[PDB]
Amino acid sequence: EIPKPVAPAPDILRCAYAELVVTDLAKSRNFYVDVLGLHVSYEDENQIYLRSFEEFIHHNLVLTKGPVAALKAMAFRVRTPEDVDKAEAYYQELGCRTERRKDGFVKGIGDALRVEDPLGFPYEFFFETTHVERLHMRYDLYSAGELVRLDHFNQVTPDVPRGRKYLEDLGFRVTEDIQDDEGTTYAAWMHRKGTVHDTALTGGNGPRLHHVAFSTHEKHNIIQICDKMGALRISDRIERGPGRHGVSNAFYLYILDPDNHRIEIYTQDYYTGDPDNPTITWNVHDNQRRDWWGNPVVPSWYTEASKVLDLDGNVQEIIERTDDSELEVTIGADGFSFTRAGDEDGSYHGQASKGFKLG
Amino acid sequence: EIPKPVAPAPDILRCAYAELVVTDLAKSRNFYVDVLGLHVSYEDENQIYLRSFEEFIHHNLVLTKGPVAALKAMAFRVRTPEDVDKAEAYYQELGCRTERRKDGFVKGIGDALRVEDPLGFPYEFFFETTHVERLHMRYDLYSAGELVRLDHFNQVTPDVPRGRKYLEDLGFRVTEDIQDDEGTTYAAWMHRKGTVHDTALTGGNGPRLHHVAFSTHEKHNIIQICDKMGALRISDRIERGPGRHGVSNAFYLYILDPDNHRIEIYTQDYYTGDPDNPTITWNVHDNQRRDWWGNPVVPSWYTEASKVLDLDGNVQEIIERTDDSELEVTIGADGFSFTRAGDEDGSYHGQASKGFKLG
Amino acid sequence: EIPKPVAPAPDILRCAYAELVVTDLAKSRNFYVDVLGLHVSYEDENQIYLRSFEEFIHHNLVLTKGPVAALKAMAFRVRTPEDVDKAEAYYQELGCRTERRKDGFVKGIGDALRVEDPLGFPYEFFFETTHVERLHMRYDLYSAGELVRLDHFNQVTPDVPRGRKYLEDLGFRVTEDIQDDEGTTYAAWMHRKGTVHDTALTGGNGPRLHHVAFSTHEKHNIIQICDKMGALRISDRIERGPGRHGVSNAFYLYILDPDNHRIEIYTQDYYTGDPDNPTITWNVHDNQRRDWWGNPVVPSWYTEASKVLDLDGNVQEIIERTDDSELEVTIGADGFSFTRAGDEDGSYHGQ
Amino acid sequence: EIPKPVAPAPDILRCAYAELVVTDLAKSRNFYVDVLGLHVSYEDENQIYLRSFEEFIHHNLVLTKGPVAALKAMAFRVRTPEDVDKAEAYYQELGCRTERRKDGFVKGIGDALRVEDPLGFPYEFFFETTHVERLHMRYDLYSAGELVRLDHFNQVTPDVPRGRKYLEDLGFRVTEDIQDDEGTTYAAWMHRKGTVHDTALTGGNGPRLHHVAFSTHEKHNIIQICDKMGALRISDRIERGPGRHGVSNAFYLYILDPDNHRIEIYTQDYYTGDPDNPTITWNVHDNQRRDWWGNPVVPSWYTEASKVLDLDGNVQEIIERTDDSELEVTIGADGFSFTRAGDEDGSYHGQASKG
Ligand SMILES: O=[N+]([O-])c1ccc(O)c(O)c1
Ligand SMILES: O=[N+]([O-])c1ccc(O)c(O)c1
Ligand SMILES: O=[N+]([O-])c1ccc(O)c(O)c1
Ligand SMILES: [Ca+2]
Ligand SMILES: [Cl-]
Ligand SMILES: [Co+2]
Ligand SMILES: [Co+2]
Ligand SMILES: [Co+2]
Ligand SMILES: [Co+2]
Repeated sequence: EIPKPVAPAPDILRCAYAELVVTDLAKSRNFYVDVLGLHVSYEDENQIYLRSFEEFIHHNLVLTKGPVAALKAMAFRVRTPEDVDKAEAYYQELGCRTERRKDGFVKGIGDALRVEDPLGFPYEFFFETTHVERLHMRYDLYSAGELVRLDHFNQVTPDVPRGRKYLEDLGFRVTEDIQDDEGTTYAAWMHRKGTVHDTALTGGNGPRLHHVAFSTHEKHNIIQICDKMGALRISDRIERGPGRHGVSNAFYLYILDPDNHRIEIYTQDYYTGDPDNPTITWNVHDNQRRDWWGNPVVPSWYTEASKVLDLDGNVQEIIERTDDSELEVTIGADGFSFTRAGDEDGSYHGQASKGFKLG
Repeated sequence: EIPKPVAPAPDILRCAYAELVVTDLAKSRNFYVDVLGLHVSYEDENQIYLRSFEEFIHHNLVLTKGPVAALKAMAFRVRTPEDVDKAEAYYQELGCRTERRKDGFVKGIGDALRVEDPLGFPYEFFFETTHVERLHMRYDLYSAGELVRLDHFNQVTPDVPRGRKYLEDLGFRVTEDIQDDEGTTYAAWMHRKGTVHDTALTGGNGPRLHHVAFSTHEKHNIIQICDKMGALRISDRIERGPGRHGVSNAFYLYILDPDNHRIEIYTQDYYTGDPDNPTITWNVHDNQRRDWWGNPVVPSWYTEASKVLDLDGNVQEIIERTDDSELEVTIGADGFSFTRAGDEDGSYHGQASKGFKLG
Repeated sequence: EIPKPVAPAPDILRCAYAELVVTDLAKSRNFYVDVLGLHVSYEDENQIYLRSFEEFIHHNLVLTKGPVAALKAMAFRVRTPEDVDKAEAYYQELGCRTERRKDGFVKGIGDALRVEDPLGFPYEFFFETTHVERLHMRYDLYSAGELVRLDHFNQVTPDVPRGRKYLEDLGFRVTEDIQDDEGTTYAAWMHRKGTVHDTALTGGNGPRLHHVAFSTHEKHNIIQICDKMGALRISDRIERGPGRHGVSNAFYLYILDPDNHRIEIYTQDYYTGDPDNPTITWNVHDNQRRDWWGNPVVPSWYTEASKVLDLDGNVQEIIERTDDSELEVTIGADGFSFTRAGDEDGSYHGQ
Repeated sequence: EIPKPVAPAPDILRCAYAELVVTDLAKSRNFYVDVLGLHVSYEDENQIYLRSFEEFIHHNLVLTKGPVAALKAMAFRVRTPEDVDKAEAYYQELGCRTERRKDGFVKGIGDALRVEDPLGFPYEFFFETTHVERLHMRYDLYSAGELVRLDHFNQVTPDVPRGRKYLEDLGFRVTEDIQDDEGTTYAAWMHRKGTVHDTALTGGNGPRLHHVAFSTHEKHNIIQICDKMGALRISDRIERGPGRHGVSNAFYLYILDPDNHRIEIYTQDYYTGDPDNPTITWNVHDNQRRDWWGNPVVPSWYTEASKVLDLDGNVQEIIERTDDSELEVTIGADGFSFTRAGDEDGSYHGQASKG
């Protein structure tokens, strides 16, 4: 029911940056710069512009001081200047609100288009950006937990197939998904850049931003972030992990910033650039689908997510999911999951894996 | 309570091997050889003799077929032939039942003394052992999850201070422990070889064997064990982890063998060989003491452990712990844990960390 | 001076496989399967088809028994079936010899075009391929040295600018190169898939195949290959490395198969998918350009490379490079390199 | 030739610290703290006291400003205060010069004995030391190249068998050595703490200090040290490696400090604490003995080493080795090495491996 426009989709390269509204800029800076080691491209009393170790565009993360913590924009780089025009025509044909600024919404971005998309998310499309020193060989700066790239976003939306169809028309290709035997979709992952995803849809009340993910080189870099958070006595901000994902096969960690924005650290997924890249569908009851080692998924992972803003900076109203809840069908009192399909040994009924119930 | 003998203690080098009784030898072989990659020194219809990658003594693990799965012996190597005589005299003075076999209890061990120690555990002391090819540079054999050394044992016993004093008199030095502000010791770690430990006491009903631990070279090796267990669809046999320990600072994983004997994989603890090595005491309510990252300790970790045998091969009767339960005081109904001492934020009252409760 | 065809270029996805002729198939199998741990997709008495851990197409490497060890085909996957037609029209316009087999040249590949390209290299273009089990989560099979993807080829050719322009016309984008102040190009790296390269041109006598490269997940996997080669007492087959590259920033190792085909093991280069990806030019005298740690490049790495075959299976005649030699200008008797530009300390002259 | 004293040997725990005389304290600080990330226990205008990540004794390295760069002391910790007395009586009986100071020679060490040992090296034995914060869990400080422990020293000495017998009587156990088929010993490694070594003897003109070695947790930490040195454009201070050793099986790297004092970064050797630990002897012509991957050993690694000082602070005179030279027999003009014993293929005649 989101129609395919007659207008051609913009050619999207990759996820490029997020703008997050934060309430205390100094506390946020401590987290992203001092704890996580991201590199400052620009900062003032109002905003902090941050990039990963291997980035050459101006930034991967913009922290903007504001009254209500929320996602303000998730930005995708398009292939040419003309693709911004294509994005504008595309979303206008969808009847979405758009705003076009020839000199950008944030520093280091040129001609850019922001839109309130059909799922209620603030997307940005841009080509022009200020190139900065690519720090990829600055091993004099390299931290034991170095974040090397922006990898993806993850969005919470009530109707996954509706959103997926819309993203496929935009050019994103589905790589993996989670479904049940009676036709409910719980989550889908989709890419432009040849990794498992650039964005992903997680079934839930929405629009909300589930997380932004950065990559490391190696698994030990993710271990170090955990170790460093323990040393800083902020282990309570480690939400979930570390682990190996089923979907994507990446090694992962989820942590929470000072405003509870969720950040994933992620490494070593696989190549998806071929157009007949085999899709993988997982059963929602498979306890190795999210954590391959069977570790239980914390309920906050399923329930909590950041607000998103519309183009005036007001919070988007949330619409409730009516399809089945992943939490409820897997780890709730009526849930279940299995280690081996069909085997009662290693299956969990009315609780999570490993001997825990919901707190 | 356990008196210091007048007889000199044996000079103990290190933990050397454990003999575990298993119910199905083939299934147990599949676990230790095919899944974990231990190296077969000898086997027959009744026993499998296994060693780690860097070992030169005959074995680190003996699997013995029997009717009831149990620990049959935890074995420590002593410095000289004469230390076996010292051991016999020492335990005889302690009023303990002992058995001496000039040609060993298991193949590849010579003159050996087994004892029913004052905590009810079957200890063996030996010097003589058949040397085998040390595989430390056999990289043609090296597995992605290679177990390189035997590291320690961990024993469940109801009265930790009683056992701790006895082990200190035997020459083990306590490196770390867990206590509360009311005089209760929950656990202690003690060594001879200059690592955090060779054995350890965990407060609980006993005597029972909590685990046997093997080490890997690096953290990624432990990750690979998890990943392989996922691939073999036996993730339900991963009990707890992987993680970073608070006590010991080691990276760790706990898995369960076919008879539910617990095995820990462990790496990168610190040097303790100096006689005034600083002893570290953690508070039992510190939520970073067991898992540095704050991840909850599954209840089975506190409640489940292996039976131990007496010298006749009969199961030792279990004596109930009357001191406070670590489980109860941290994750139980009236339990409490903190992330930062004296901060309510990041504390847990009557449940586990990260959003979980006891199943 | 290779003219751009008016015919549209095929849309190339990536490097996909190489077909190497080997003289002793069993010896070759020992190296690629037992030492290196590649996964068998098919074998018989004449060929072995091998793939890396994360591959879903039929193979990344075909070993074919033949009388003379050589590269028989370096194969690139194209985006659609129609791109094979585009490739045929493109190379035909270039005046190249071509051969189309609607049922493929090797097993597991369908409609395929092979060509003797303008640099004398046997290129293949195909879309159709038999999908196989993607082993990316088969950690029960995973080796301590596991090879997880095919990453790139490297080609020895006498005139780098000439080849570079030809590959740019084909849609490859240069990511890094090596030049001097006099204006000589010694090497160039170029990509389609968004890594530092899918192929690369090394200045030298050619056409010859310098190496085929596979990636690992982590640096320790490369270390393990070395360690295993020591344990197998074949450390003499370790040619160069392990190291960190300057160009590409990748951790690397070069080893030699039983017919002296050079295999690179490679990991952790960077993303190049943006069309304005900044191009990095290194000076040929910078001693950190090839090995970032300043370790010397053994002369064999510059002088040795594999023969390539024409479409009849005969060895391609070789053309001598007339441009300056990177070996000669860096480690030859009149060569030099520096650690810090302009500093005699940490410089090497004739050495 | 060096007699075994009647007096009991001291019970030596491990190598504990080295005192290095350096010429420019600021440059040495930049290397050891800024490049390598060692932790400052104490510093003033004359000395920098440094320790590794997991250490609790006051320091593993003392950098002392002086006119001539050299080893001033290689220190071993002993098990009890009474073992310093035992050390003293032992070295007096050996006829060695000794000097004992109840309040130590450097800050952070108490009662200490220093000796000019029978091979001409300045050994210190102590028990008493000031405990400091053990940083083993301070992951807020942890560097990508973090040095976690002091592992060993390596000493250059002309007659290895002579030295080996002496260290053995002192309680060190030989774990590995290098010999040839003609009765010559080229190197030996020996331990107290249950690793491959606490010190080692390399055949060569001496006494000289070959290197001091620090451990990392993992192989990637050593790789990061190389990468950082490249980024700082000081790759010319990487001498050798990184590699896998044959002897010891450890992953390694050799780098040079501003006074050319050689530092090794080392990780993942094996447990040697059993008294019948099997000794491993390598042939000197085995090209996998030093670098398991057969990478060539640069001649500077065999020829260059640091001066050592006597108890008065003067440089020890160097005695020339007359036994065969490892450099000459493996990579010199008449040198030879093999990959596979008895196989001509993969052997090197009169030159180093790998072209
Ligand atoms: O398996 N899932 O839990 C996944 C897989 C990949 C992701 O990036 C993620 O956020 C969740
Ligand atoms: O730095 N060069 O020596 C390089 C860089 C990347 C490569 O894949 C290579 O084969 C050589
Ligand atoms: O094998 N050798 O070259 C070795 C082995 C261990 C060492 O610590 C060393 O400095 C050299
Ligand atoms: Ca209390
Ligand atoms: Cl624990
Ligand atoms: Co994600
Ligand atoms: Co343990
Ligand atoms: Co290459
Ligand atoms: Co050394």
